[PDB]
Amino acid sequence: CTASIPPICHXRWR
Repeated sequence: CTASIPPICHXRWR
């Protein structure tokens, strides 16, 4: 997951 706003998660957990 990134620090995007809102945050994003393309895995567990990137």
